[PDB]
Amino acid sequence: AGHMVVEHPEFLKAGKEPGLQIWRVEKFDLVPVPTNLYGDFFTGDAYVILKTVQLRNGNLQYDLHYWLGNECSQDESGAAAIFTVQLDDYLNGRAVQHREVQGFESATFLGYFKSGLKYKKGGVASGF
Amino acid sequence: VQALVIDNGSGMCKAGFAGDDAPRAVFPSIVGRPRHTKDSYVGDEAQSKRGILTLKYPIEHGIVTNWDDMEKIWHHTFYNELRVAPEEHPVLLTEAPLNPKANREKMTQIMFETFNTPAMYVAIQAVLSLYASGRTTGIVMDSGDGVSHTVPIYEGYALPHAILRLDLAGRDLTDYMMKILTERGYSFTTTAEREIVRDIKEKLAYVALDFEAEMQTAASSSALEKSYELPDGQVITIGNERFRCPEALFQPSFLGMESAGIHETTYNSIMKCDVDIRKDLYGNVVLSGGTTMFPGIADRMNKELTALAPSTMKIKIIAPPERKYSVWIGGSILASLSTFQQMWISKEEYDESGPSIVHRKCF
Ligand SMILES: Nc1ncnc2c1ncn2[C@@H]1O[C@H](COP(=O)(O)OP(=O)(O)OP(=O)(O)O)[C@@H](O)[C@H]1O
Ligand SMILES: [Ca+2]
Ligand SMILES: [Mg+2]
Repeated sequence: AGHMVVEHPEFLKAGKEPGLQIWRVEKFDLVPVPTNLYGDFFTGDAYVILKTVQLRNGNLQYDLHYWLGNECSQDESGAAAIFTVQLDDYLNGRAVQHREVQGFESATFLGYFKSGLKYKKGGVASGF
Repeated sequence: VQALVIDNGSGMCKAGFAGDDAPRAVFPSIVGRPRHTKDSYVGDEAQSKRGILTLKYPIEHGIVTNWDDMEKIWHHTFYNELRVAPEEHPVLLTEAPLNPKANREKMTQIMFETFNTPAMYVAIQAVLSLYASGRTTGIVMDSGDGVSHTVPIYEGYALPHAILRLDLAGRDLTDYMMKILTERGYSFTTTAEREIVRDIKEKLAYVALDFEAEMQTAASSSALEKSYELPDGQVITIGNERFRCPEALFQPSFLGMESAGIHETTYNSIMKCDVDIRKDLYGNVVLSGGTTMFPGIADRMNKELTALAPSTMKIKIIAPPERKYSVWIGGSILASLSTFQQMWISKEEYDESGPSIVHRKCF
C-alpha cells in the first residue's frame, strides 16, 4: 500500500495453480521446502502449507495451514502465524486459515500426504 | 537495518530491538519536572528523584493524554535507554485497542517530524500478544496498569465491534491491597510503602479457584497465611488478603464498581462476534499483561468461562510464562519478518500523504 507492493518472491509464487506448497520458517523468513521432502516435518520447526484447489469456474480455493512442531521456538510459531495472515491478505482474503499442532492435526491436513506425514527430531536454529 | 520496538504501557514502557527475545529497557512511563519554581527526568531516575520532582504519567488506560510528555519519554527511550539515533531505525510502536484516530495520527506525526524516523508502524497490543502465542484467531484478555481489554481476533484482525474493556487493572489491585492491609493494622501510604504493597501483590497474591471455599479455609485455620519481611526487617502476616486482592478482577463490586468481572467481559466479547467463529475464540483465550500474572488465574478463567459457555464447548486458556512481555515479543517477531519492509510507513510516504496514512497502512 502507498508506495510499496508485495515483493517477497515466495508470495509471488504462492497459489498460482492447484497443488500443495510448503515453506519452512527459517530465521524470520519463509523458505520453500524441497518438494521431495514434503511430509517430513522437523518437530523443532514451524511450517506454512498452502493447499490450492481448482473450483468449477476456474477460480482457486485456498486453505492455509501453519504447522507448529512440539519444539519450535516462539519466533518460529509467531512468524508462521503472521506469514499466514500476510499470505491470506495477499490472496485477497480467500484462504481459510488452520492452526496445526504436531500430534493434533486436522483430518484435512493429514489427508494432504498420500503416504502419511512423518515427524523427525531437530530443525533450524531460532532467530532469537 | 535494525528495527526498534516500543510498547508504550500506561505504567511501564518496554523498549528494545526487533529480533531480540526480550526488551532491553523496561522503565516507568513517567516524566518528572522540578517540584518548585536538566529540565526533566524520565523513568527510573524520575521516580528515584521524586523528592524534588513532580511526576506525570502521560498515558492513561493505554491512551496518550499529554503529547509534550510523551515526546519526552520517546526522546529518553531513543537516546538514553536504547542509545540509538532514531533517524537511523524503523520503529514499531504499539497502541491500545480502539486508540482514537487523532492519537494514531499524532504518534505518526511525532515519529516523522520530531524524530525523523525513516519508517514506522503502529500495531494493536492485543494482536501482537496473539501472534506471540503462535495463533491468528483467539480472544486476548490484556490486563496491565489501568485497563483490562477483551479483544476478539479472527484470522489476524481484531473485531472492533466486539472489543470490550473493564476499567480495573493492576494499579487498582495495588490500591485495593493497600486498603485491605489496613484492616490488619498495616498502614502503607507513601510511595516507598506503595511499592512494598505492589511487591506483596506480585509475590504472595493468588486467585482462589473457589473464593467462598477459600474464605472459609482462611477463617478456620492459618493454612493460607504467609509472612512477609519489610525492608526495615519487621515481619508481617498476610492471610485472606492474598486472594481477596485479585478476586476484584472477577468481582469488581469489591472496588464499588457495577461492571461485570473479567470472565463475563470475555464472554460478552465472544457473544458480540459471528456465531460461526465463537468456537475458535473459546478454544483460544490468551492472557496477556502484568495483571494476568497471578497464580491460579488461568484455572479460574477456565472455571468461569466453562460455567458461562454451553457444556460441549471446549474452553482453553493460554497463559504463557512470558505474558508480561507478550506484546513486546509479538512486536519483535513482526518487525523482524522479511516481509516487514513492505509493511511500514516510509518517510517518503509520510511526506506525500501526511499523518492520515496511518489509517491506510496500520489496521
Ligand atoms: N507477578 C505479578 N502478579 C500480579 N501482578 C503483577 C505481576 N507482575 C506485574 N504485575 C502488575 O502488572 C501491572 C503492570 O502490567 P503491564 O506492564 O502489563 O501494564 P502496562 O503495559 O504498564 O499498562 P497498560 O498495558 O494497561 O497500558 C502492575 O500493576 C504490576 O504490579
Ligand atoms: Ca527451529
Ligand atoms: Mg500494556
